[PDB]
Amino acid sequence: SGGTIIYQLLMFIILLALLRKFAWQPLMNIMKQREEHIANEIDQAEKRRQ
Amino acid sequence: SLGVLAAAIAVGLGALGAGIGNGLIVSRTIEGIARQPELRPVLQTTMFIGVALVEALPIIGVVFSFIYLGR
Amino acid sequence: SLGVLAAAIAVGLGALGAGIGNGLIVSRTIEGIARQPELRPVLQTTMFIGVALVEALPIIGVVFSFIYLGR
Amino acid sequence: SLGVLAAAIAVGLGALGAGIGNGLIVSRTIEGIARQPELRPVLQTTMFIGVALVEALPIIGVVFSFIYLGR
Amino acid sequence: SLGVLAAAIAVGLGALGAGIGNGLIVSRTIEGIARQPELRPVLQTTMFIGVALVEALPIIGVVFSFIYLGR
Amino acid sequence: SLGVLAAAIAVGLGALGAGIGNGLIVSRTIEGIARQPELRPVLQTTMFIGVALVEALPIIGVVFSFIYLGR
Amino acid sequence: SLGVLAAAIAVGLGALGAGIGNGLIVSRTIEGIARQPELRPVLQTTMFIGVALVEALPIIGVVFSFIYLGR
Amino acid sequence: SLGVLAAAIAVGLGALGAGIGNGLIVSRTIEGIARQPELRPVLQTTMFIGVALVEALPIIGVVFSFIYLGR
Amino acid sequence: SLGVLAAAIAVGLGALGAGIGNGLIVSRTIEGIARQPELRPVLQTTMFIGVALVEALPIIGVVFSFIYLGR
Amino acid sequence: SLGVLAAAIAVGLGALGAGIGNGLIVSRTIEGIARQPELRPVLQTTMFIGVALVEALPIIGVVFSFIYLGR
Amino acid sequence: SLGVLAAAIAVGLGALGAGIGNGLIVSRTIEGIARQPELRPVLQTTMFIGVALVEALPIIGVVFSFIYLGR
Amino acid sequence: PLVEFLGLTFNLSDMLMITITCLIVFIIAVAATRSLQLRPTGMQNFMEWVFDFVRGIINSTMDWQTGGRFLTLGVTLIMYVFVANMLGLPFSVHVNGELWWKSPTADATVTLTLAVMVVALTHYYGFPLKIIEEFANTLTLGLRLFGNIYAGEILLGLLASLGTHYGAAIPMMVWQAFSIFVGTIQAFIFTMLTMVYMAHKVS
Amino acid sequence: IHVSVVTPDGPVYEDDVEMVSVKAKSGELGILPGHIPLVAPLEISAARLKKGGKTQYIAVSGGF
Repeated sequence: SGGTIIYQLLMFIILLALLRKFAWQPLMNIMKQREEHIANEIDQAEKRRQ
Repeated sequence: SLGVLAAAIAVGLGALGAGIGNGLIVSRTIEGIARQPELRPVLQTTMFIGVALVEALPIIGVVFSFIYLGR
Repeated sequence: SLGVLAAAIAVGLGALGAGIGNGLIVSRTIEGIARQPELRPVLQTTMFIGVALVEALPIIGVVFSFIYLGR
Repeated sequence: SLGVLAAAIAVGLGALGAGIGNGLIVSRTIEGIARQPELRPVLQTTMFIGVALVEALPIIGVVFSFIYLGR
Repeated sequence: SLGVLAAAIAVGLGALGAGIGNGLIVSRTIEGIARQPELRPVLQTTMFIGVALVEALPIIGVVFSFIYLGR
Repeated sequence: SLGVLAAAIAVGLGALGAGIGNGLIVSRTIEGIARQPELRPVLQTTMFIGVALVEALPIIGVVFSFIYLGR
Repeated sequence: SLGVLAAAIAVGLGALGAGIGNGLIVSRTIEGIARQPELRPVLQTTMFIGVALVEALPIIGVVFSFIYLGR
Repeated sequence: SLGVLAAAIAVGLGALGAGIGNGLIVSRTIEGIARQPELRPVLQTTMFIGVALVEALPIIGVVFSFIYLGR
Repeated sequence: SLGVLAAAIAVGLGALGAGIGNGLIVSRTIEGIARQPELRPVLQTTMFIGVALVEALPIIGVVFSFIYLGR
Repeated sequence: SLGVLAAAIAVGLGALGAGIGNGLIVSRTIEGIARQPELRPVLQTTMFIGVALVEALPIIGVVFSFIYLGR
Repeated sequence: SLGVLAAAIAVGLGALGAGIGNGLIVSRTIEGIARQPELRPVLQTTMFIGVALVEALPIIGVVFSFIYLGR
Repeated sequence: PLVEFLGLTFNLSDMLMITITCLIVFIIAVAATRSLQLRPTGMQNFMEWVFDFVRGIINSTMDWQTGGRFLTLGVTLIMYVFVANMLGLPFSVHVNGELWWKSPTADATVTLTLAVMVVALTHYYGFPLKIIEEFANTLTLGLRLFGNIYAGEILLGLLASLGTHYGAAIPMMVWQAFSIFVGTIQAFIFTMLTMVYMAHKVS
Repeated sequence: IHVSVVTPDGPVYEDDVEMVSVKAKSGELGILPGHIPLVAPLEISAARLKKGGKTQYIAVSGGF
């Protein structure tokens, strides 16, 4: 078997671990910002109708 | 033997010229859409025809680079 | 023997052209957002659009340099 | 036997000169249409004749490179 | 033989491109923070993003210089 | 022997210099007719005598390239 | 043989890139301190980190020239 | 022999330097008579003496290229 | 054999980089003291620390060109 | 031997440097006459002594080119 | 045998860098003259010490070129 | 690392990568579009965000009435190129044969036929200088995406071999984060320039 | 910073905001607190002031 496969796959896994410690906080906050941003507009429309 | 280096200087100088030309055009259209942001399509179409020019002469250079390579 | 420095001048002139074009674009983007902060998302968007356009034709010189090193 | 290197530096330097010249002309003309839009056709025609000049000298450079590689 | 010269001109042209691009973007961000001093963190963060995006292609030029040195 | 790339470096450097100078002249004449449009014929006549004045020396460089290639 | 020419062309291109880039940065920061002289420490810290980048890529260029001279 | 390469190079760099210098002087006099057209003859006459001054030394290089082609 | 030409290109490229860098720095400080005349000592102290700061790497390129001439 | 192309590349780089420097200084004299046309004597006398300064080192280079051609 | 080429390119690169640096500093010091007349002595003193700075390295270059030609 | 083709006509491994990227794009599309919800959450808000992002790009280039048709071509094009660039980074396996399962976009023929398919579509919905500019922009778009993925693929592979043969985790980590950055930027510039030529030929 | 839209008749708004931005006759522009001493004419267009999330618009005519 070749040696490069498990070597670069192991470092791809540890790169995803570093990107997990570094990167789950920005993009989940971007998705939460988008999710919170749709709801306010919807509620305002409902309030005017009421 | 020297046709490899010929193709190489041809693609290198074409890349340098296209990089500087595209950099100038897109730089000044950044400041154009920063001064007056409602002029984005009329800046954008002229940007892309300038990109077409400044690439299209190095593109025929890099097309000629392969016949430089073969000889 | 000669193809090695052929590939080297190709990737070097590509790096030079992409560095100058990227410098012009990015410098004008940051002075444009220094002029006003209200358009920094659209200026970062067109910044990355510009960086792709000026880093595009030097990287075809890079992969053609690998082709030159192949022959 | 150096005609391939000859024609290739000729095409490369012509491409670099045409790239920088076209980049300057197109960049200043999109700044010209950016600071005022209402005579974009007046700007474009003088831009295209300037592009015609700054490429018409490297076009005869490319044709002379063809007769260089022929010899 | 020619591989060390290849490696050296590759890393040298990468250094030239990165130096010109970084000089442009850093100079425009310090005149930007001289123009409006309350915009300093946004300007320097976009400046470091620009340092990365102008030193993208010289860094790959460095490792391809190590490839050229190895051959 | 090497007269062909002598002819070609002459044509290439003349084309590069003509491209940069002609791009500067045409870019300043279109920003001049952009910021005040009423002087288009005056600015075009002095632009054309300026570009003839610039490319006077690369054209005699091209005929010197002819007598270098004949050598 | 070629290793000393390699080391010297690497140091020379790194010096030229560092010279132009640091000249741009230092020149724009002294004109920025000429505009608003109360921003001396901010301009000096930002020019020092920018110069640190513009120098530090030719710094590794210079130590790579040392290992080129060793080979 | 190699004196042909010598003369061509002198001719080419003289044309490049004269092209950039003449482009700068003519382009800035386009802007100068574009902003204040009532001054046009005196600044175009000192533009012409600046033209002769910027292309004095490339003509000397042309004469020395005749000397080098003779050698 | 090539060590003398190595030291020559090293000192020459370091000289060209130091020339452009010091030209930028002294040029912008001379327009800076042309703008605000009472800021002359602060501008001169920052200018001289910039001149030493940009000729730091060319002078070590010169003192490495000496051992390039030796080796 | 190759002292003829040595002398010629000295002539060429001196011509390029003198062309760029003379073009910059005489172009901005035109720009200064356009800003304020009543200080033409002091602007032209500082112009001509600046022309002497930019021209001095290439003339020293070309007389050393004469001493280089012989050797 | 190539010491003559070495000395000649050292003088040429020093002349080109000195020409660009002196062109920049003389050009916008006469811009500073043209904006206001009364600061002519301080502008000229900073001008000539800038001439000393941008010419010093060049002077060293030509002295070391004579050392290279002696080698 | 040779072109492994079981059939003489066409590359077998490229067809395998096209099939696996089509199935993974289709299953993430049907996982984001499971049911109808008026309050977006989970992955349906992500699919609607990509949908309105493509729409915004269309609105930048052309009038909304003309370019409304292109929205469902554009969103599958950006997601297809997105996943096609990011497939080459995790595994890139080497078998005892020539080569197997690198990525689709690293193949030049795949990217050039996808670019000429794009330009065939914008000719279908829509004088020598114009047609040489057309062939120029086709081949520079295909060569753009092909080069800017294939150089990173070769570099990552080189890094993988340098690590396995004989300490070098963080250079390939920085390069691999930069390579997913290159993948998303190349997908966005590809679909944006697609919509630019679509807007140039429609209106 | 203190922003004060001033008419020859009399003062209009004259309060303090976070970040005022207006389009000049050259183009767009934004003003952060601590800006350089800057002078630019205005076109016939509104001036936004961005009081938190309010963004009170003030339409200037003539304008400077």
